[PDB]
Amino acid sequence: VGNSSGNWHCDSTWMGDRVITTSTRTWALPTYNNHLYKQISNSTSGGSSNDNAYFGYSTPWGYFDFNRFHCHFSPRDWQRLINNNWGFRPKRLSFKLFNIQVKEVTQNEGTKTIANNLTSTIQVFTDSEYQLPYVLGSAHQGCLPPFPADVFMIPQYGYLTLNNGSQAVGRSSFYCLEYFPSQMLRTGNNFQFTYTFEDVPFHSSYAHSQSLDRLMNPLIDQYLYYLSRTQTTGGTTNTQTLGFSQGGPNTMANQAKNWLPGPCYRQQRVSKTSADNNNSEYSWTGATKYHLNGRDSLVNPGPAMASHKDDEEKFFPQSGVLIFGKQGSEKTNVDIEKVMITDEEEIRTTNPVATEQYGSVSTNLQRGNRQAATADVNTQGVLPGMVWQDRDVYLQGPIWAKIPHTDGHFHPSPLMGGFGLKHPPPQILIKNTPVPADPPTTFNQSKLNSFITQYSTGQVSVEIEWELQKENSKRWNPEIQYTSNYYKSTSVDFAVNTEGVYSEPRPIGTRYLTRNL
Amino acid sequence: VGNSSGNWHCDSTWMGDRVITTSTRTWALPTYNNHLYKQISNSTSGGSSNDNAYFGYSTPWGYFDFNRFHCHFSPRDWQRLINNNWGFRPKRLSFKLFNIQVKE
Amino acid sequence: VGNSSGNWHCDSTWMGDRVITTSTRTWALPTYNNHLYKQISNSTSGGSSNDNAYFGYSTPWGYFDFNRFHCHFSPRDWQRLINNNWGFRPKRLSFKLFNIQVKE
Ligand SMILES: CO[C@H]1O[C@H](COS(=O)(=O)O)[C@@H](O[C@@H]2O[C@@H](C(=O)O)[C@@H](O[C@H]3O[C@H](COS(=O)(=O)O)[C@@H](O[C@@H]4O[C@H](C(=O)O)[C@@H](O[C@H]5O[C@H](COS(=O)(=O)O)[C@@H](O)[C@H](O)[C@H]5NS(=O)(=O)O)[C@H](O)[C@H]4O)[C@H](OS(=O)(=O)O)[C@H]3NS(=O)(=O)O)[C@H](O)[C@H]2OS(=O)(=O)O)[C@H](O)[C@H]1NS(=O)(=O)O
Repeated sequence: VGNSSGNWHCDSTWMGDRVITTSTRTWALPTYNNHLYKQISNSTSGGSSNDNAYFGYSTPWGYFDFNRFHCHFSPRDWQRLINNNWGFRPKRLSFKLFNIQVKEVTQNEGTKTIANNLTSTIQVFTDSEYQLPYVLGSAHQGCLPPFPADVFMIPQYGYLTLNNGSQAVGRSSFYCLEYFPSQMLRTGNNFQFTYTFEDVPFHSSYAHSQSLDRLMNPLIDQYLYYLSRTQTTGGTTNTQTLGFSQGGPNTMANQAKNWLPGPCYRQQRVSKTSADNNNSEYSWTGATKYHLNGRDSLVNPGPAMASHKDDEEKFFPQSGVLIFGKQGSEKTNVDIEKVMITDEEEIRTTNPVATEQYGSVSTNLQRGNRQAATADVNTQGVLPGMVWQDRDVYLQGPIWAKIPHTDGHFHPSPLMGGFGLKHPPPQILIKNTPVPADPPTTFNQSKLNSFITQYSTGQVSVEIEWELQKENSKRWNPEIQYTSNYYKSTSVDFAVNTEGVYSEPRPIGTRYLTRNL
Repeated sequence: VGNSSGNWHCDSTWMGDRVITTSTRTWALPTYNNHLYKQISNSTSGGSSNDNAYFGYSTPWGYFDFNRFHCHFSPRDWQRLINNNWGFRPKRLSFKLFNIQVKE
Repeated sequence: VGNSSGNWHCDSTWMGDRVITTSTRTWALPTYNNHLYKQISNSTSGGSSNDNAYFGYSTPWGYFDFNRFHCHFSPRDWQRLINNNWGFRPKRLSFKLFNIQVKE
């Protein structure tokens, strides 16, 4: 009661090959659903179409979500990681919950009184067996804020199950979170928890300096021929023939290659200048969307592909990018100066542009009378010989995602970026233990529905150790570093304004340093 | 005062030949009879026939009753016990009372 | 000649983490192709289209095929495996052939 449970550690430590980023924050937990598990469906949320239909449950539990890069790295630390390392991956995590206070608010006569209840507890358990629906990795809100000065409130845990419209099917499951071994904590008690990440590939935080279709020696020809000429060129009567040429420094497009660009699933190309777009509502009609059990879902951000070709910054794939929102930006139909559209153009070297055909394939058998026809390949699954890069990471974006427990998954790297994990950091769930108001003086079999209004607060630390892969570039000229532009501004970037509101002006990725292909 | 007395264990463990079902709950105890032992009879409850006649005492004490199968088994655990076993019987019990608060 | 070669084992054993399903059966083997290897083709089977065309050989040999789940599991054993386990895979196999009689 009169002794702190922990201290405030919120700094990074660089040990050459690794970096340990600690981050403490203050949280607040209200009582959700008034301590009840309520069944929710698309009909309770005000009904919807069949594509938006759902069936799940709300629970009285809140959960901690530190699955974003800005909860761990400061804008400076991120820049020191982005400009010097070629890859990075997390090694171990260490979550701690302390300095717990369970305040009891009693609203009597318009006058609000908040007093601490020293004997009240909170339950907090971590599902280490992944027996509960994993909700993190869906890019939801409620993360430790990016700025350490502010306090956040803990999001409410709710899960979904199978549905047939707004109804439940036979296999729909109901999970009671009270059926797990929680750990009651009064003020004075603390919660410590450690976790060590499985072996996941380093995140390639570099761009390639060579294009996958220009990996030859521009001074030498090949010893391999290709159909160069099919028709004797002129006379007056040019006829059918067969001429073969050797690929050379002038026919780089016709040369023979060993590899192919990564897979594709074509996207619609919209312009940031609305005057260049067709005047129709194609936000849903012209979108690329997978079909699953009769209902359509937006492929967004979809698999990994370049945003635009050379010199076309104005164009972005309709769904193929991560769009973050500037500070304070609303929720609905916000305009384009209220969001920050990421630019995945550094992978145009290996991955095909999201808004263009993958290739062209012959669709018939040319003959004396039939001539050579060809089609455009919009969707192209992997093939032996393909090579591609994964989506970037974004200091504001997600860190990991749980690889779904299926018996088949190809290249389980999350489409939103990050590290795909089969055993991701577990979900730390926490709620305020109910404290009933004065019960009747005569026995009533009915469950007590009157409770003492309370909420808890306290601090939370999260230490993560990251393994780095230092850059050993033997390049001669200088590289492209991330730098704060030297020009004078009204307010510093990644700093608080004159009202104390912290804001991240732009989305920072990792691909700055270059490397050969 | 500033330290919990116990934790929340409410799950079953299956060890092949036995199953241990734990179940934690939160209770509330009011003051009964205003701390008095009162003599009760069928006449105090508003009289009755001779078949419903009685004579007993009310006490200020409450009592814990976990004598029902649903206090221990969840509908799923009960189904896993009902579909696979031919018989079952209880072996040992372990009651615990903690995190006590006496509000005024 | 006057002594059996083996016994009839045809039951399953559940050891918690694994199940051993034994299954004995009686077979009969006739003489195929009259002891000859004959070349067969779609034309010998009465000709066909190009999609059904083939070329292979018939042999005088028979072969044992226990590649079906019902050769090992009984409808009850299969239900006891289907309702309680999340996955299963085979670990080892043990084939035995006995009590041979060559009737003429
Ligand atoms: C939409 O369908 C319609 O059009 C399509 C094509 O148009 S499209 O692509 O724009 O959609 C037609 O489909 C194409 O043509 C089909 C067809 O004509 O039947 C068919 O062609 C393939 O098979 C044909 C017959 O082959 S056979 O082995 O079954 O006989 C074939 O044409 C025949 O060529 C042979 C040949 O050149 O050998 C001819 O045989 C003659 O010569 C042989 C050898 O000559 S030699 O000198 O003696 O050595 C002799 O052995 C033979 O006795 C002799 N026959 S004889 O009767 O003239 O005496 C034969 O006569 C020809 O009919 C096609 O080859 S080709 O030579 O015509 O180029 C062959 N395809 S190919 O070789 O890859 O070109 C296919 O289904 C299809 O082929 S395609 O090239 O991909 O287009 C479709 O039939 C038509 N149907 S419709 O809409 O209902 O009218």
